[PDB]
Amino acid sequence: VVDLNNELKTRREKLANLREQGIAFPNDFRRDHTSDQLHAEFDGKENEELEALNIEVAVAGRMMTRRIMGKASFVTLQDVGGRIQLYVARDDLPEGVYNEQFKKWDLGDILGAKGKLFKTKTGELSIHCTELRLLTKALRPLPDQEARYRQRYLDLISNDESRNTFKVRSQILSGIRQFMVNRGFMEVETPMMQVIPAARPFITHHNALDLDMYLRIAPELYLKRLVVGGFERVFEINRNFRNEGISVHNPEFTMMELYMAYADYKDLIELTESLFRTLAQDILGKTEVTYGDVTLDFGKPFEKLTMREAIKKYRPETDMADLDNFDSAKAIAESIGIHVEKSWGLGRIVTEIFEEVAEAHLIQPTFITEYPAEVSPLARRNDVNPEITDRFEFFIGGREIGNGFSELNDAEDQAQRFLDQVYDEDYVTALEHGLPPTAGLGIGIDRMVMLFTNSHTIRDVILFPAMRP
Amino acid sequence: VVDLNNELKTRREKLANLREQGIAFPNDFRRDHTSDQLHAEFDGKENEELEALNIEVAVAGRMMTRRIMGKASFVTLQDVGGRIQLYVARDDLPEGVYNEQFKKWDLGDILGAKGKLFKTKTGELSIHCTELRLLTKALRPLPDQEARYRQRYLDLISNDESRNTFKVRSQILSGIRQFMVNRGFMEVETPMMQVIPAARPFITHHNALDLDMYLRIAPELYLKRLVVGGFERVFEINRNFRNEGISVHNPEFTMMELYMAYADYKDLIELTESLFRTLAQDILGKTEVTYGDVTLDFGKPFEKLTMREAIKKYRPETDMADLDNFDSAKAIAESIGIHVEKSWGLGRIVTEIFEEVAEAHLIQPTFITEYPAEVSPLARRNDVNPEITDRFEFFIGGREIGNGFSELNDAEDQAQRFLDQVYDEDYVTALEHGLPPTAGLGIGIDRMVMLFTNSHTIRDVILFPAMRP
Repeated sequence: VVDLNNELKTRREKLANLREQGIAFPNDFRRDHTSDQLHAEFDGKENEELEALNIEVAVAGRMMTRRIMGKASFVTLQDVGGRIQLYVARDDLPEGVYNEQFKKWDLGDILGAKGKLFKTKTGELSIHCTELRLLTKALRPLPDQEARYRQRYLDLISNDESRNTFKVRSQILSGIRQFMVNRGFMEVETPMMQVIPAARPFITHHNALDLDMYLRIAPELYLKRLVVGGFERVFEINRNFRNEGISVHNPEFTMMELYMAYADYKDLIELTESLFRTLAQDILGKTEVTYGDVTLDFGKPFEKLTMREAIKKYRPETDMADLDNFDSAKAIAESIGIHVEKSWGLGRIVTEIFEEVAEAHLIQPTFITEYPAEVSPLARRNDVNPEITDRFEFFIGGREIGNGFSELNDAEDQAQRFLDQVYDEDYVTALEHGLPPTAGLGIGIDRMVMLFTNSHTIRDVILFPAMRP
Repeated sequence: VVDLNNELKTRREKLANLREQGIAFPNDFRRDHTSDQLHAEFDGKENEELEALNIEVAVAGRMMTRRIMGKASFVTLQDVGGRIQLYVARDDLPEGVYNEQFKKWDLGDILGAKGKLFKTKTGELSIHCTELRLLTKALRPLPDQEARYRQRYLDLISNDESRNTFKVRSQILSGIRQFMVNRGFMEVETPMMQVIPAARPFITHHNALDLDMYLRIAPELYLKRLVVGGFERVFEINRNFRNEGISVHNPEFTMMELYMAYADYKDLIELTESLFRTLAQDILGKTEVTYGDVTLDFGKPFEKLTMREAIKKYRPETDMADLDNFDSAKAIAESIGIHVEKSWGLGRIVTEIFEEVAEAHLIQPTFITEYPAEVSPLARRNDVNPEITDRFEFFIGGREIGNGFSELNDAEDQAQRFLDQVYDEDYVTALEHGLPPTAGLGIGIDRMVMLFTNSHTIRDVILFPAMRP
């Protein structure tokens, strides 16, 4: 509506005026109370004690609602911790400000107010203002559902949903850090640019060294070098980059890899559990957490299932014996509607079948273990049965939330596998110097946040998701 | 020496053997004590109580020193928390392991040992081993001063200096986080890739959006959008990228920008103080900290000086009146050996003079304030005297450690300045929606770490500095 176009005319003019009058953008006002502080400490006292205590306060915020009742007014201010009602009254206020100023201010303006606190007829706490003034002139007025992403600030002003999501995103991160730190872990910062990296790479170039670098897709190898070097309990929460498309998938998401010496994946499985269950318990309180059509329960121990067990559980009609023989597995793959490429060996047919049949039903928090060697990266072969490897994938809401291994510290085998998929020479060399047996944890922070704040898209948890120009 | 080349022959063979015998890389051994734990809880008990308490322990680590006294041996193991002595004795140990195994292991091998703890003749705590075994075979032997950077793991194994530096680097970071969090701050994660950025840019390309992105040199603008949006106290400790050369200057260093609404640079100056003084106090204990030829004192309040004051203090012969007039300042610049380029106006000549004359002598922790408008970025002009701006630079050891402003929240002025140095349209738009008066803090984490661990080069504080290929 062209309504807003006049708003730009008026407000822009009002400011050219403020420049004539004084400092247009004063930075000298200092508050001392935020809505929530006031609420949590005064919300339960009737007028009486307020009248006695005579507690005067100072607040600052943005002007959301203004009800001009002639010579008295009710304005509601919004700061970082919520909303507080202000009683603006011409005679209690300095002379000439209520009419020649307050009334010429707009909604959206950043104001400061000092006065005695009380409560009105309808029951809301308010501040009888003996002082009130404009701090910043809002040149523009207050605010598909993608604009909510293009100008997150506008979003954070409007939606309490978002401001709560993000406020909690932080609460979670610092939560993870301290939980790990309690268990003798040390966070570390490794390179973001490597010279050697299954995903696409953000390739860049260094000027003063004419050498093409890569944005990390994971800090796995650098972290293990630290274990070799002796830091036996380290982790790193930070950005990883995957050069693909933005699936409302984000080009740069936050991951947490952590490593622990003298332990195996099972020990991480148990750590992962206690992590999710302590964060939900301290940050959200309820052990069951509503998430869309479903309710997630971190109260009861997570489900533990091998990939073999999973397939049988969700495709009950599978005569398992068929999976132990290539041809019967090929036919079990096809009859479920699976395009069996020529290269695929028993291990991939089966894992693929798991993906089709049971991955999506893993709604409750669940660990799937024993993945075939084939479909495995630098996966540590199981001693008793080398057909499978010592790794687990963590699942919540049908999504991959976690990862975990018993790290392959067998240099010669590692090396063979690098050449296998074609190679960090220095890594192998590091292994050759000796990496203690170690377990590695992998966690997608973003998805964990979604499953804790109820968000149902990654964009709802990244303050500035990449937008298509 | 070709000595090491045989080591590769022997050790590599020994392993081909271990494969014949069993699991070459067992991941089933579990310890339960680390050197330091043992030390800090047993270092002060004479043999007697050990003999009574009969405390049995389990440790794992790397084999540093082995003294083979025929049928008894003294091995010193190195884990994450230090060194513990082990008493390996053939008869107390299982049959056939002391001779057919222990003696065939090399230094550098990762071992596990279980036994009762005691103390020897020379006074060191030790573990009489009833169990001992090889966990990982060190295929390669134990370790200019740049190799210390090329294979940091080797470095961390050898130098206790480094292992202490880094252990503390962490201690500092988490220290900063909690200090800020105590003062109602919320950490946040903003983009690493922007479409628009005085330094050189790491330019990359996105595939699925044929648009060239830039690695951030600072998250300033994204952080302020959050203040506009209402997060009035936020900060972000993370990587920034400057595409220049690696001056033993690192292509990717860690920075901390934080913003606080309803406050000015002076409030940050005081925050910066309490930050450095509380971290040094809790993390290092001593309020004075030795650093090279000099002793840094965080005990006595930092020095506060304007750029004007600084110049007079270190170039006492400057008749200040000369700086208030271009020509006398041009001549004062030249006679100090300064190449006055044709574009330079009074403001830059002077600031430049400060750089030459007094920056390097700022050894004790010092704040320099009131920088000319000219040499200033999007700097908020001072109301009383607009010739200067409301910003400060923090200095320690002659280095720029900090930064601080009273943020320019004047959209029209901001915009003028973007076009001035040529421009984020959306930023200005954000400002137009209203940014409360706010103060911004800038800190180079790496340098702060150097000045806390005694390190004298950035490479000494970055686990994997960029190396020239």
